Amino acid sequence: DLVFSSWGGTTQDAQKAAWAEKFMVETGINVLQDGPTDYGKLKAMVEANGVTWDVVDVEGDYAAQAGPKGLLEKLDFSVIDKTKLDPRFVTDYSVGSFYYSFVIGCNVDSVSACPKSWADLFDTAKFPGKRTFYKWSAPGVIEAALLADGVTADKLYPLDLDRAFKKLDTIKSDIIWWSGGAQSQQLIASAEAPFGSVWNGRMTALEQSGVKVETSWAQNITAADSLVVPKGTKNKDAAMKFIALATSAQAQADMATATGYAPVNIESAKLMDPKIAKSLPDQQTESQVNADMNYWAQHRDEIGERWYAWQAK
Repeated sequence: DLVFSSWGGTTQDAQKAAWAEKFMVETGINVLQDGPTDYGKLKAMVEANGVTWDVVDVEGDYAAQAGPKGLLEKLDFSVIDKTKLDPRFVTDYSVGSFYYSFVIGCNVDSVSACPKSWADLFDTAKFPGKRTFYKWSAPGVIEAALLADGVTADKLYPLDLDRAFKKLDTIKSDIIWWSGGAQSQQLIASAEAPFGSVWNGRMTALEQSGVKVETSWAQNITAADSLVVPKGTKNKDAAMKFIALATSAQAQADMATATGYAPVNIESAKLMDPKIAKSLPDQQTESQVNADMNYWAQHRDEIGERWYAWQAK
C-alpha cells in the first residue's frame, strides 16, 4: 500500500476523495492516509531508514529547501509530466499540490464587527478580544504584521523581522495560536478566537458543514503546498505515479472543487463549475499579496530560530 501524509481533517478528507480512488483504479495500489504532516517526524523517519510516508503534502518553502538537506527523493520527471504543472512550484524534489491564501476568517455573529484588513486584525481597541494566528514558523504571520504596520505589498522582502516582531508584540497577549487546520476551525467556530489569519479552505469547509463564517480577502496572502517523496520510501515508483495522478487536470479540479483551494495544473480551471472557480484564491486578486516561498526557503532555519525565540520572549 502507498501512504499519503497531509494536514488532516477536512483538507485531507477532500484530497482522499479527489485522488485515492483514481490512483487505485489506475494502478491497483491502495492509498492509506497518515499525518498530520510534521517535518520533525519526516526527518526522523528518513534518518531511521524507516520511511512510512510515501507522498507528503508539505509547505512550499519547506519543499524548496528539503532536497539539498538529503530529506527527499529527486522526483522522476519521466513519469511526472511538468508540462501542465504550475511552474512556480516545480523543483527537482517537488511539484505543487494546491495554491491557497491566508485570509481573515471571522465568526461574524459572535463579534461586534469582523476585521476586514490586517490593520483591523492588529487593532485590539477597535476589534477587541482574542485573535488566532498560525503557530509554526512559515510564510504568513510576519508578512501580515508588516502589512498591518503599513509596509506595501511590493516592499515586504527582505523581511524586516524586528519590525514584524514589534508589531506582533502590540497584540501578543491576545493571540491564541493554531497548530493545525482543525484547531483553527475550532477556534473560529467556538468564538474562543473569533477571528484570525487562517487557511482559506478551512473556512470553506466550515461553511460546507453549515457553520456561519465570513472571510475577508483584503490583502490575502498567497502560498502553495507541494508534494514530495521522503528519501528512503520503499514505494518510490508508486509515489511518483501518485504525484503524476494527484497533479493531473481532473484530479486537481476535483481537489479544488472539494476544498476551495486553487489547482496547480493549468488545464484544471476549465473543468470546474465557473461559480466555484471564481471564488478560488488565484481569482481573489483585487487586493492580494504573494508570499515568497523561495525567499523563505533560502532563510528557513534562521527565520525559524528568530520566530521561536520571539514567541518565548
